[PDB]
Amino acid sequence: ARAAFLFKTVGFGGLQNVPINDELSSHLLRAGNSPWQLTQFLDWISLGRGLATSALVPTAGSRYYQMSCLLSGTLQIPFRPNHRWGDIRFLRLVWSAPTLDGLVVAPPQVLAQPALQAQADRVYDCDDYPFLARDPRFKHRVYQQLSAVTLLNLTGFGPISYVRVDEDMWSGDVNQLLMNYFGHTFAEIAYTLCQASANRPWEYDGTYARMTQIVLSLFWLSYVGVIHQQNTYRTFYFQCNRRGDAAEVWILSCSLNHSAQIRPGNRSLFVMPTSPDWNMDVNLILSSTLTGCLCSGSQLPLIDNNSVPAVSRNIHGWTGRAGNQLHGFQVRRMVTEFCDRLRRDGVMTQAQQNQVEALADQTQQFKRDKLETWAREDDQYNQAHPNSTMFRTKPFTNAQWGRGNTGATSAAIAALI
Amino acid sequence: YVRLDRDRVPTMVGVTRQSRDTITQPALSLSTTNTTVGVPLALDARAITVALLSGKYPPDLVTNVWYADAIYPMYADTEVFSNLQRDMITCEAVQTLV
Amino acid sequence: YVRLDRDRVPTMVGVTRQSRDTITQPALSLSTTNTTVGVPLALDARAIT
Amino acid sequence: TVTSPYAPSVNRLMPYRISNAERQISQIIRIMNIGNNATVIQPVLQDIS
Amino acid sequence: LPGPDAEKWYSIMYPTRMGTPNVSKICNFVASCVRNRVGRFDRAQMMNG
Amino acid sequence: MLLEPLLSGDPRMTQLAIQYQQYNGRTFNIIPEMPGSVIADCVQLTAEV
Amino acid sequence: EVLLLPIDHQPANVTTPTLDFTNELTNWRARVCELMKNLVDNQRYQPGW
Amino acid sequence: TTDPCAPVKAFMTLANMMVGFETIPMDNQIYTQSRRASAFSTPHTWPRCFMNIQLISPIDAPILRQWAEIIHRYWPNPSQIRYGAPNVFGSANLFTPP
Amino acid sequence: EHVNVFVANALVGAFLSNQAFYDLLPLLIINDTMIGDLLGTGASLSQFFQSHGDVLEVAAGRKYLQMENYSNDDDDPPLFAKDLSDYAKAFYSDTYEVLDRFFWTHDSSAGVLVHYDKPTNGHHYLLGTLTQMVSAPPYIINATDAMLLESCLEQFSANVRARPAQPVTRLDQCYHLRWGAQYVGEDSLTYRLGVLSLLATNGYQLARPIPRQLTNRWLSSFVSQIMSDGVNETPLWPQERYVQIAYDSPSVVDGATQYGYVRKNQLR
Repeated sequence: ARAAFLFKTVGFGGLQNVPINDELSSHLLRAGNSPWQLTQFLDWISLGRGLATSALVPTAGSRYYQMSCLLSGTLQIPFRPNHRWGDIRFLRLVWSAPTLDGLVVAPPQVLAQPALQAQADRVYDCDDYPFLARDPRFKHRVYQQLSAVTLLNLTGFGPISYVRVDEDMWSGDVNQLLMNYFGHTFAEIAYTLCQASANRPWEYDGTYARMTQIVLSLFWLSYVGVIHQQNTYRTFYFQCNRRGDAAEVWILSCSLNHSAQIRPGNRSLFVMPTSPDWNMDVNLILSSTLTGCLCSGSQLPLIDNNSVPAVSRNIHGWTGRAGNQLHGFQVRRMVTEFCDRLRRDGVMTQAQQNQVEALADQTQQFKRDKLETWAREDDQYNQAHPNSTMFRTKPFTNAQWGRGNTGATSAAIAALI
Repeated sequence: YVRLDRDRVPTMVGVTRQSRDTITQPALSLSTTNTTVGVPLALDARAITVALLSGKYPPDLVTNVWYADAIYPMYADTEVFSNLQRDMITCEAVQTLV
Repeated sequence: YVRLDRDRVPTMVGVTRQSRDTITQPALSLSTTNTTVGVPLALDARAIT
Repeated sequence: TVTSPYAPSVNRLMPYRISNAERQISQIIRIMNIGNNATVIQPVLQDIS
Repeated sequence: LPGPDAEKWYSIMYPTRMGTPNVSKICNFVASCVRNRVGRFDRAQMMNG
Repeated sequence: MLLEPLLSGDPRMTQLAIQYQQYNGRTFNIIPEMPGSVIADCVQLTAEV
Repeated sequence: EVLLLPIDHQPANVTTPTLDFTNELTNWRARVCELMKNLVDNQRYQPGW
Repeated sequence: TTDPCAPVKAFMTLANMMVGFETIPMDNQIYTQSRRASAFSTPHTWPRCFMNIQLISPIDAPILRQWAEIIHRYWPNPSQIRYGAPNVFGSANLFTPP
Repeated sequence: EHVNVFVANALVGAFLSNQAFYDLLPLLIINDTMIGDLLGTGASLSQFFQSHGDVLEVAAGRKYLQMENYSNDDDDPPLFAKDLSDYAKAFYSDTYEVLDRFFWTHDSSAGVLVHYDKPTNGHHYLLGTLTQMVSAPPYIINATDAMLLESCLEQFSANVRARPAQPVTRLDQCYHLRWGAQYVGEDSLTYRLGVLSLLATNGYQLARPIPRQLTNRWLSSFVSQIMSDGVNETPLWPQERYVQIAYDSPSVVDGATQYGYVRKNQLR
C-alpha cells in the first residue's frame, strides 16, 4: 500500500514559462470547468476507432500533454507556503472553492493585479495541503490523475507502463469477472475500469486491481507476440486483425488449442515508447492511464535513478538508488519483432510478413510527416508571438526517430513469461 | 443528530442557484445568495404511544426465513436503473444550457 | 469423473475446424455457451430417494 | 440471492453507471424543487410507511 | 439497405463501382480513384452461427 | 444427415478436432488422423485427364 | 454508504427472538413510571388522596 | 448425479439451515452463509472453509465440522470398467482409452 | 496459560449484571491471538463485541465509580465523565492503515484519539460519544476534551516527577487527535488542548504546583487559565499527520516507537 503521495510537474521545453496560453486553456475548458479532464479525454478520443484531430489538438497525445501542462501551471497556487487558494490568478483563471473544484474567470481586482509566474519541474507532496490532508477520499480520487501526470512527466519520452506476471493473482472472483469481457476491446475494458476506479478507489490487493494487472500483462504479451491463438495464457489472448495499421484494434479472445507453461514466481518490469509516433496510439496511452489509476494504493516498485534525468532523481515514492530499469522501444521495429516471433513459432508466412511490413512503413511515413509539419507550425507561432508562447505537442528531437533498445525490451518481455 | 449539545444544533440549510454583482467564485457568494429550505410535519402522540405499548411478533418467527420470503418480490424492479439515466440527462442539459 | 479435485474439473467442451498452423477468427462452437459442461437436465430428488 | 451466467457472450450494452457528481447535482436539484412545502413531501413518507 | 427500394442506394453508396466508358467529368473522376476500397473490410466474428 | 452441421458457418476448413478445459487452465486437444479418401484421390485423378 | 439513526442500534445474534427488557426504551419507560410513583408518594401530595 | 459441484451443494444446504445457531468463516464480504445452496453450480464458487476443514472451529460450529468430515471421507469414489470389442468393432472414444 | 483480557472483562461485567455468561467461558484461554479469536466467533452476546470484518468494536467500561456521598463539591475529585454508562468506543485492528480505511465510511465528527506508544491491548482507535462533564463549573466539557485534559495532566505530572533511572509504564501518556478537525474551531478548547498535549509530549513543565490528588476547583482554575486571553508563544503547532518532536527535546519516544512520531531538525 502506498504511504507517500508526491507528484512532479511538467518542465519548460526551452521556453521561459509553462507551454500553454489562454486559447488552449479555453479550448480545454470548453465544455467543463473542472481541471480533472480524464473523462473528457476519454470521450474526445472516441474509443480509438479512428484518428482524432482538431485545429488546436492535432493528436490524442497533444491533449494529454495539454492536460498535464494545465494542471502543472494551475496547481502551484494553493501549494505556496501561505496555502491561499483564491487570491492570485494564472492566465485569467482562478480556483473556485478551497476544495479545488473548478476554474473560473478572475474577478476585476485580480485581473488588474499581476498574475503568477510558474516554475519548472516542481515536486510537491499532497499531504502538505491542509484540505487534502483532512479528506482521504478526495486525496485518493485526485492522486490517480496526479500519478498519470507524473508517469507522463517523469522522463522526456512517452508514458510509462508497468507489466507484472504472477500466477497467484488468479482466483475465482477474478476468473468470473474476467470471463465477462470475452468479446470487448481493450479501449472498452479500459473505459469501464477507469470509470469504476473513479467511482471507488481500489484497495491494495483487490479484485479490480488484480484483474487490471492481469489485463495489462495479457495485452503486452500479445503485443510482443509471445502469446497468440496457438499459444495462450490460460486460454486468453489478444487478437489484432490489421497489425501495423494507423488505428489498431485489439480484441480479447479465448482458445482451447494450447496453454503455455508458466514458471512459478513473481516478475515485473517497466516499458515505454521512445519514438514520437506514440502520440497517435490510443492503446499505449490507455495502458499508462491504467497504471496511473493503479498507482493510487498499490505502491509499485521503485525506478532506478540512472534511467531518469537529474531533476527526477530521488523522488520519495517513485525513484530510488537501486531500482528497476526502464525499457524503451520503437513501434516500427517492434512490429518486425512481432512478425519474426510469429514466423519462428510457425503460424505466419513470408508474404504475410511482407504485407505487414509495407503497411507499417506507410503508416510511419505518414505520421512522421504530420508530426514534423505540426512542430514547424508551433515554432513559427512562437516566433511570431513572444508573450503567449505555447506548445501543442510534447517536444521531441530528431534522434528519437531511430531504433533504440527494442531488441532488449522484446527479449525482456519474452523472458517475463 | 446531536443529543444535548446545543452548540451543534443545525439552524439553517440553504441552496444557491445564482451569483452576486461581480463575485465569480461560489465559495464567496454561497453565504449570501442562498434560500433556506425545510418544513415541520406534525404527528399525534397517542398513536405513537399505543404503538409503543402494544406490539407482538407472530407465534413462531424465524427472522431469516421471514425476510427471505418478504424481500424477494421487492428486488425485481429497475426504477433505480432508470433514475441513473435520468440524472445523467439532467446534468448534460444543465451544462449544455450554460 | 473427478471426486473433489477442484483443479481438474472439466468446465468447457468445444469443437474446432481449423488446422493448428494458422491464425483465424475465434469462431467458437455453440457447445461452449453452456454454464455447465453440457445441457442442463433436472431430476426429482424424491423419486431417486 | 441472484445468479449470473458463466460462459462466452454476445456483447450486451447496458449503460447504467454514472458519477457521484451527477448524483449529487440531481439530489441538489430535487431538494431545490421541494422547498418549504409539506404537501410535496408528505406522500413520500406515506409510501415509505 | 432495408427498405422498399434498393437500386438507387446500391448506386449512391459506391461511386467507384461504376464503369467508365467515355471522357465525361464523372467518368474521369471515377477512373482517377483506387479500386480496392469499397464495401466491408473488417469484421469481428466471435462465434460460429 | 451428412455434413449438414458443417454448413452452419464458414465451410472453409482444413481439419476437425475436439477439446475440453480444466479449471486450472490446462486443455486436452484430440486431433484424429485422417487415413485417406479413395473418392478424393479419384477426383484428383480425373483432373489430370 | 452511511445512515444515521436517532437511537442506538444493536444487531441481533439469534433468529428466534424472545421477550427482552435490556433496552433503552424499556429503561425510559421504567424511569418514567418510577418518577410518577415518587410524585404520588411525596408527602406534600399523598394526604390529599 | 453427474454434476461435479454436487458435494459442495450437500455441504451448503446444511449451512443455510444453521444460520443463527452456528457460524463459519467466508472469503469475501459480498457472500455470506445465507447464500442459497442451489447457486453453487460452478467450480469457482467453492468456499475456502469447505476446502480446508481446519478453518471450521469445533467449538463455534460443532455439527457443521462433522458434516464436512463425512463428505470428505465417505463420498463415493469413481471407478472403471471394460466393454466392447475394440479389436474388431474399433471404438469411438475421444478423451478415454478405447 | 494465557487468558483473554477482553473475555475476562466481559465475563465479570456479565456476571455482575446477571446476563448470560456461560458462553464466554470456552473463550477464556487464548488460542492464537486475542483479536483473531474474538473476530472468528461471529455470533456472541453482541453487547460486548461486534465484528466489522477485520476490525473489532468494543464498548469502553467505566473507570471510576461514585458512592452515595458524592455531591459535586469543590474538593471532590474530578471524574472526567468516565463514570457514565458509555463515554467512548474502541476499535481494535492490526494495522493503522486498515483502521484509517475503515474510517472512510464511518462517522467521525466527534473526534478520534490514539496512543501511538505502547497501547493497552494493541493498535486501536477511540471515538467519543455525546456525553458531558459538568462537575467543573462554570464550564461544560464533552468527553473527548475530558480525556484529552486527563491525559495531558498525567503527562505533565510524569514530566515533573521524571528521574533518569526510574522506569515508567509509558514514555508518552498524551492522546493524539487523528480525525475530525473539520468540526473543531481555531479558538476552541479542543484546539488549545491539542496544543497543550504537544507541549507536554515535548517536555514542558507547568509553573504552578500540581496537587497529587486533583480537585474540581483546581480543574476549573486550570480551564479558566487556558481559556483566558493571549497567544501561543511557542513554535509548536498541532497537525493531524503525526506527532512532531523538536530537535533538542529530551524525549526518546521516537526511538522506542516505529510509527506516529517524527523528529524535526529545523525546529529548535
